[PDB]
Amino acid sequence: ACFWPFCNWKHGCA
Amino acid sequence: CGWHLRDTTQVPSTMKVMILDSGDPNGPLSRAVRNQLRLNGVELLDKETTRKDVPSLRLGKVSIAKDTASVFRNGQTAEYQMIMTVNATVLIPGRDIYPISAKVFRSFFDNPQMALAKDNEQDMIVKEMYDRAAEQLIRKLPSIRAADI
Amino acid sequence: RSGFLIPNAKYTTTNYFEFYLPYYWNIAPNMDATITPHYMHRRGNIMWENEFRYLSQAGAGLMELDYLPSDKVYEDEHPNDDSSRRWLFYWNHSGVMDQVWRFNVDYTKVSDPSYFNDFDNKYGSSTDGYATQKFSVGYAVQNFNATVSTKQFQVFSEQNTSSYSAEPQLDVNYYQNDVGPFDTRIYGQAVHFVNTRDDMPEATRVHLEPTINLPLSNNWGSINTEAKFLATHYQQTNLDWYNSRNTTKLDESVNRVMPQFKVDGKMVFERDMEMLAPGYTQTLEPRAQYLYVPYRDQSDIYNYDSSLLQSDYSGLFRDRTYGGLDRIASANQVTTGVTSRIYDDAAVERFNISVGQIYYFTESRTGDDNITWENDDKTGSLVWAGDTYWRISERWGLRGGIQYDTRLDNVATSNSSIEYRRDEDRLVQLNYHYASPEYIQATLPKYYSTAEQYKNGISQVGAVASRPIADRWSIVGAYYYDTNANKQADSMLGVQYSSCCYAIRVGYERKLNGWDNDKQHAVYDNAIGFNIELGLGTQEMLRSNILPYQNTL
Ligand SMILES: CCCCCCCCCCCCO[C@@H]1O[C@H](CO)[C@@H](O[C@H]2O[C@H](CO)[C@@H](O)[C@H](O)[C@H]2O)[C@H](O)[C@H]1O
Ligand SMILES: *[C]C(=O)N1[C][C]N(C(=O)[C]*)[C][C]N([C@](*)(=O)[C]*)[C][C]1
Repeated sequence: ACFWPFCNWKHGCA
Repeated sequence: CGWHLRDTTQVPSTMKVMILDSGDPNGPLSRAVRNQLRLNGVELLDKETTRKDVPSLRLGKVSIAKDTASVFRNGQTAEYQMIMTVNATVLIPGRDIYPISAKVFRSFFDNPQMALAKDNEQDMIVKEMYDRAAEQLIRKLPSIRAADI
Repeated sequence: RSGFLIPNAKYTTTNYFEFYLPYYWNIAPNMDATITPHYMHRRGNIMWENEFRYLSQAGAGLMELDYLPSDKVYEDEHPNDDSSRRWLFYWNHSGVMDQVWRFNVDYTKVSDPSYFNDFDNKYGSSTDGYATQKFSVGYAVQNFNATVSTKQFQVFSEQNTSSYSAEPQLDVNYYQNDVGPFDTRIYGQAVHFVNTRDDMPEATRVHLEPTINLPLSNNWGSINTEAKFLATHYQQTNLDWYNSRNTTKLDESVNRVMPQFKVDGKMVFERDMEMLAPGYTQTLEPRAQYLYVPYRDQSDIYNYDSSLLQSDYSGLFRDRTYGGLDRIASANQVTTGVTSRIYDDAAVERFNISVGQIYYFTESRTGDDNITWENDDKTGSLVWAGDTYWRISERWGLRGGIQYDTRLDNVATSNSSIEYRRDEDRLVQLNYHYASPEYIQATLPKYYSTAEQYKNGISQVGAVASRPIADRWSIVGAYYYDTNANKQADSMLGVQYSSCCYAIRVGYERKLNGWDNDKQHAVYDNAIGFNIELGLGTQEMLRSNILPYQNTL
């Protein structure tokens, strides 16, 4: 589910 | 027109069955050399082989250097020159060790604005240079064969 | 064994009188360190430099930490800035462990864009436009390799520092040869792109490509067919700002799925030169390639990591026009090339010349075709390339290369070199580099084509010489001259007296060290230093300038 390294974590939770 | 189709193989007949040795058997240069040898119809034996009297190709040092070939009027780099040099040896069983070498030049323009992209470019360039290093060493095999005779 | 080294001194025009006071430290057989106070007078302080070299199971590495607590010149040129300290951190580490685990580290961080111009060039260069920060851990075996990597960059350009970083990147390859007649290969990638800006696009990309190729070879001919299937998925976020300014709209999800068909063929004709030379063999190698890639609209994707590649003779047969995986242009083209090789009596290749061209049937489109070509030619014979290499004797040789573009209607790039080298201490070399202003306008960013320091192109002539005297001295010189500007770019001189117990070296260099934005001329930096140490050192001195010497044979 969580792809924490390979995902949009800078602006994604906006 | 004296041009005739080649009747001999790129790799000499004596070196059709050979051993490949290196400290980096799993590196990109070893992969490139192995591909070039398997294309030229060369059968590669393991170094442990009890089968003696087969020649040995030992890959050695590989060094890649990125230098500044030219600069702009402000002194910033314009062209980056990638130079790859590879040293290797060929042992003919019972006769002698013959050293061989390969050197590949390439260049690419620098672009700080697209720095990441340029990095990828550099990677691709390096991946090509290994291939150029693999075809060069093979083209030097007949020189070894004539030297042995 | 741990003690003070012999001191070193220099007189520059940016730090004036300089003084090194090195202190070695053998900590262990595998670790050593050196602490160097570097007093600089114009900046009126001491830069503490610390080097630490280590050999370990993981590999070999060097760490450098340079810290100048306060600076007067930087304070004067930045009166309103918070602090005037300067610092550099460098970390290089390469190594392979148990023949499978590959560890690579190349980290460089500086406090300000002007660091390299203002201080020594051991691991940096005033010519650098940016600093790199890469980490890589990989696992490689014979038919598999994987790698997790981080890429970051610190651009020194004030106009636009903004750069994209591939903080996570995964590169999985698998090879399965001898699958019947065919040979198979698979490549996978997962990357997350982040920008330093808070208003630039951010994306995660997942890429997969299978590859199947049939090689068939004879003693004279080689024909290889190849089929690839590229599949890419983009998830892009933080795209409001881009769409509020540009008419092209970026999509949040993009799927690009294209095949690639490639055919390569090459022949080997041979003849025996008789009148020209006895027992000399000439080889004529024709090579042809057809490439087909269909067109997809990439306007919904920002160009994160795709840049136009140079097209040398070897690059003519490369299937890609851009790098990375963002801009994959359509392809309907045939490339033809010929190589002639000369082999002497000892079967040693003494000469080779190459020439080739690319002929397009359809325009290479990518959806975001904004390249400023000088003319509107889209199909036909568009790109030409050529190379030559001649080994005249044991001590003499020359090289050359040229690339021509009809879209630029000009020779894009050229190079030439000719070298006389008896040995490491005695050699002479002459080289030339060219790059048309049209090529600069087409490939480099827009502000390059308008700025005076970039818009003119490249036309550079270099001469390098090294002559020993009485097998104890070694006079080394180099001169680089820009013929458009009719101005020196880099010049150096050096003398080394190498005895059995000491080797004194004195050097001088004048180099381009920046642009002045007000008087519209270049800033030159001069440096004269002496170095005592407890070969004649020719190669070390040849590599000391910003345009280092390279062996051309
Ligand atoms: C195809 C066979 C392979 C052999 C390849 C070896 C080629 C060796 C290249 C040596 C030539 C380099 O020098 C060549 O001459 C001049 C000198 O500036 C350049 O010429 C270019 O710049 C000058 C001014 O600077 C202009 O006069 C000219 O109109 C412009 O085209 C050529 O574009 C360059 O290519
Ligand atoms: C660890 C995890 O689950 N992540 C996904 C959940 N989220 C959000 O849903 C906003 C945080 C942001 N991320 C990503 O988008 C990849 C990473 C962690």
